[PDB]
Amino acid sequence: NWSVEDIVKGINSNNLESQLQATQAARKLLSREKQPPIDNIIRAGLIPKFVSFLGKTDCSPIQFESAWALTNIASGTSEQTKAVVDGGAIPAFISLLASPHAHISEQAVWALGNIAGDGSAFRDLVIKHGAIDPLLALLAVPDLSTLACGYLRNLTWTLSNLCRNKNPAPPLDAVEQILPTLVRLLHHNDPEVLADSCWAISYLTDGPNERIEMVVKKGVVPQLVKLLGATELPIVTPALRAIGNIVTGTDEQTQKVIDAGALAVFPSLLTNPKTNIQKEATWTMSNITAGRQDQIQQVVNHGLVPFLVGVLSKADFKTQKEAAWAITNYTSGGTVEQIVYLVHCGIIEPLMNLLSAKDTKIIQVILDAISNIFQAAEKLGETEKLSIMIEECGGLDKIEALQRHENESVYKASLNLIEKYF
Amino acid sequence: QRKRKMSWKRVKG
Repeated sequence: NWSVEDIVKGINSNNLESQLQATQAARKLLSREKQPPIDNIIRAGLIPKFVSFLGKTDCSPIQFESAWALTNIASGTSEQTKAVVDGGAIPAFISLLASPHAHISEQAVWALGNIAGDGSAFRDLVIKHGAIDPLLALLAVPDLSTLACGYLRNLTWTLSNLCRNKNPAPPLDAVEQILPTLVRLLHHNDPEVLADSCWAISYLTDGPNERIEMVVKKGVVPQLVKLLGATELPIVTPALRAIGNIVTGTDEQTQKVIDAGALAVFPSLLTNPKTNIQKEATWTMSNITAGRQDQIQQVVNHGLVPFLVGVLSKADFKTQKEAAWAITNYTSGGTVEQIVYLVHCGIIEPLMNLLSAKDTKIIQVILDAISNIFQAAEKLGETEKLSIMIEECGGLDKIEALQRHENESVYKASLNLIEKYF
Repeated sequence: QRKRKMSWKRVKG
């Protein structure tokens, strides 16, 4: 590798071929794995020179080398990305999207993905410079399979970064412009394209219900459910995130997920060996049991109540916390018959065992659930049977001890339970 | 009942 001093000497030479050789040397330096000297290159003042080289249409090699060098600077910290933006790189890269050389257009796609991925402000600035139309034009072919794999993967990833980040979410008109192409990519047979398409959809459904509706109206829920069942963990993870986001919306949006058959995948998801999959599947279940009584009934019909008993009994604690929410939501909105069924499946003992958790929030959630189950027992006149159940498995000990607990909501609801049923 | 709502850069080697 060259030294930064020699790269500077070559780039300042006013000899195009000397500049090309030095820019290639900079590219190779910035491509090394262990601590590339990004800050040294920035401090040397080379970014504006690299940006000017992006416009040298007669010398496509120096366009490519400078695009690659700038890509790897913009891959770093926000301050390093800002240095690239401050050098004028955004409109220069957008102009390169139209290059007749595929490897150069691809490098501009990559660089814009790094810039837009930095945060909402740079994302929106890339959009304001007009990046979306030429990016989408590169995908305006009747069959995506005619494009090179790596080219298509890079385009999908950059589009996904234009969809990500919040405060603010991406402009509504930009999302509307991107979504039809994103839906095509979501049906494309390549695992990396599918993964990044799912991530993009997961970003667009992470927000207010109006944003969820824009996505659900494009008809993607059945494809998301298909990808929910994929064998590749990098696909299941964003597919599950998107499905989980969608069921945080309206009852009607939640129903599209149920109608598409998503619940049939959850015996596997709720026992998945990856902790984060179990956690986010249980989170998704908790928002489905926050739904209508007919939606709770679909959870019952799919045999998922025993699986909720399972995760409550034994899982990572964060998963158990989501399971507690699923139970409290279920008992808050369920019929008496649905709550009777939950007790019959064995919920009481794992519920009580979690009252030993040194976590104030899960205790409040569990005490709420117990209260909800007692209210169902009152309508059946069987609160005595439930009190014996709670005592037999060691639950009265822990409720009683929770009267002497610090947090106010805890001992309040705790004392209430004992006065009225014990 | 409560609904509960919830790299980005690549180096070219």
